[PDB]
Amino acid sequence: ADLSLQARSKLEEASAELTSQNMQKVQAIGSIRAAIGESMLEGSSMDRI
Amino acid sequence: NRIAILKYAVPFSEELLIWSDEAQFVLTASGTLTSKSVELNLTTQFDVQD
Amino acid sequence: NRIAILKYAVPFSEELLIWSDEAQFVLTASGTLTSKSVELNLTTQFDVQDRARPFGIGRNVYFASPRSSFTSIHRYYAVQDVSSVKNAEDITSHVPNYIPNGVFSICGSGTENFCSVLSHGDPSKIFMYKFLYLNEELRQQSWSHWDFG
Amino acid sequence: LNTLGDNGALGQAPYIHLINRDEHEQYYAVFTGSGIRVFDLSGNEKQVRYPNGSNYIKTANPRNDLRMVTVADYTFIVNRNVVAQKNTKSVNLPNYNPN
Amino acid sequence: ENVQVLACQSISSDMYVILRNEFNTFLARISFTKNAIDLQGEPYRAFMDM
Repeated sequence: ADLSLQARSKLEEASAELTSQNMQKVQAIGSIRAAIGESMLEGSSMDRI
Repeated sequence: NRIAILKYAVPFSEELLIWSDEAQFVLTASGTLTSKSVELNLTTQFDVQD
Repeated sequence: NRIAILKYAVPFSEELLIWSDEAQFVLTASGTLTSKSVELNLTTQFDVQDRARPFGIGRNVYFASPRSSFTSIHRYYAVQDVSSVKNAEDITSHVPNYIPNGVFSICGSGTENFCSVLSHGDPSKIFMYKFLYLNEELRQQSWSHWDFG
Repeated sequence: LNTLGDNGALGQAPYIHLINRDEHEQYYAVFTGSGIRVFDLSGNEKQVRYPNGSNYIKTANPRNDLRMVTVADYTFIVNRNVVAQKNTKSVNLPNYNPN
Repeated sequence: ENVQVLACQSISSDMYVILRNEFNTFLARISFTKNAIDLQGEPYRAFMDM
């Protein structure tokens, strides 16, 4: 029963890491969306990056 | 220091001009606009009308 | 903000010039082109036409702008400092009504300092344009034609 | 080029803004005091339909009160007089007692 | 006389102006080309205003 609770703890540690990694994602993706929009270039290549 | 309403704005390229009755402004960012680097300066004082 | 189709592109090292009707562009990257940093800027607004064949002898590019009749040749000087692009000035101001109309080629020599415009409006004549550029100052420009028979 | 219409076809004091989308599509968005008319540069009139009502264009002096920007395909229009208003009775959850 | 100019708007090479008579409203263009004639035929680029 200890390890079962410990499994839940590792689930929470992974869950907390995913949110923390997700915070950096939306900042990083959001920042790139800013420059592609202002790049006035558009196209498939900018959708790719 | 003077409550000036904004009437005209002309975007060029890397600078936006804000024109208010007796004070004029330039909105330039450098790199991306981004809010953090938005910037605004009081350039000229000439009179514009409605 | 204006759907401009792309007709002419003149490659230079460092910059590529894109020439839509009513809008002109420069494709400069710095370092490698490397997709990420490819960049593009709206330099000039002068008018080019579908049959305005541009042939760039050096830093500057000559293109014929057809009128109703008697086209007038135009010159645009692509300057590395994109700050001083100014516009494309006419080179047949002193000699309009001269070139017949339908121009199918513009050829020149950078070393010999001339460009020849030959038009199917009058097939026989080769319209010579001889220039002498001295440190970006136009010393002399002459328009004349060669009749082979 | 083609005549647009009668003398009173346009407004007494209309707001007219040329549209340049393409080398083939070019227009003139002239605003009557009430309503819109849109002619091609060839003079042909392209009919306008007002879904989602109008009552935004209707203005005593459209010359002073209309500000427009023509993007690639379509134009955004502001009536200077009309005051923007928050939409009440569109709440996300009506009450939603949290506890 | 009695003609009101509602709007003059310019494309890069020529300007299209719509003007109102006391009977009608017309669309017409003013072309700024250096020498070219406006219409086919037209011996010498006549200035007839319509």
